[PDB]
Amino acid sequence: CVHHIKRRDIVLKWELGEGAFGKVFLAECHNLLDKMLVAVKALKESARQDFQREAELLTMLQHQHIVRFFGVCTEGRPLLMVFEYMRHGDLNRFLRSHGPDAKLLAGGEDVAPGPLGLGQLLAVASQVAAGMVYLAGLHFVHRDLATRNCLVGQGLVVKIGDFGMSRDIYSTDYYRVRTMLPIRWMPPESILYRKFTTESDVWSFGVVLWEIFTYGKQPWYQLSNTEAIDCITQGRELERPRACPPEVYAIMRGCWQREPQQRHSIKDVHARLQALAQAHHHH
Ligand SMILES: O=C(O)c1cc2c(-c3cccc4ccccc34)nccc2n1Cc1noc(-c2ccccc2)n1
Ligand SMILES: [Cl-]
Repeated sequence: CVHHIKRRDIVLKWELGEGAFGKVFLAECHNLLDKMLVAVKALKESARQDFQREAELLTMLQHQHIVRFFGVCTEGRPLLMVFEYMRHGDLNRFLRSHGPDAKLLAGGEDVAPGPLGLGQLLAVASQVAAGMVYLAGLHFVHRDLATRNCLVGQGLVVKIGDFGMSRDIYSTDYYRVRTMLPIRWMPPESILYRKFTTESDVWSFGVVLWEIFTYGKQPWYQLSNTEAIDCITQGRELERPRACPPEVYAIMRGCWQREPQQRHSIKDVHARLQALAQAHHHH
């Protein structure tokens, strides 16, 4: 069911990054019905089994807020996976680039440098929630939802992926125990017993909300991985960000209920973020 692309149509431009399993390139692609920019993942490695499984999954996950997969290229080696190109890169760097120090960090020609406002922060939040509502419905558990696993494209379009580049670029966001876990986004049951569910993803979503309203700060930045593990298991909650309205904090607190069945459903979270976004559109 996977779509196939001819290797002659893929025109490599430059390596964007390197994951453990592959290399990512910025490329030019002809006929995706004509010089369209794409993100091509080239497989390093048996693994031909994993490549097929992933390609079939990516072929099935099609949504407005899920990074677009356009197909594979089995004609030769390396094996290629073609995805849409999102100009603004990962959402953590984007938030960091459009925060309190945006004027200092901006290039001469950059358009209206300055922090993103409430409406924008809410527009990003609502779109991430929408992509998570889709996954929940398909009984799909992300496991690594964080701003680094989100992409931004022109016109503040925000989409969810799961990147191997994110594990490299943001290696500090993972803890070894070899399985690298994103402990700072995980609820206690996941840290304690590796219990990943839609309810652990809604917890991660609350942590993602905190990242949006702190403009990219690391959850528990003041703490070491072991101090963060004990804070999370003890039941400590992330302090309200200064840029965070109280009602948005109530949403986070909904996502962080100690018991997984007590946590707010992603649909309710989405409906509320959309309601707030809608109430600030003209003001
Ligand atoms: O390292 C990778 O695996 C990778 C990087 C990609 C980028 C990227 C481009 C420019 C700058 C970046 C900086 C930070 C992170 C990402 C980028 N853009 C697109 C795809 C990218 N992939 C392949 C991929 N692996 O899983 C997915 C995927 C998609 C849809 C649903 C679920 C999962 N896509
Ligand atoms: Cl509050």
